[PDB]
Amino acid sequence: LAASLACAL
Repeated sequence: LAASLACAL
């Protein structure tokens, strides 16, 4: 989840 947020942004 954490990495997906960073990736998205």
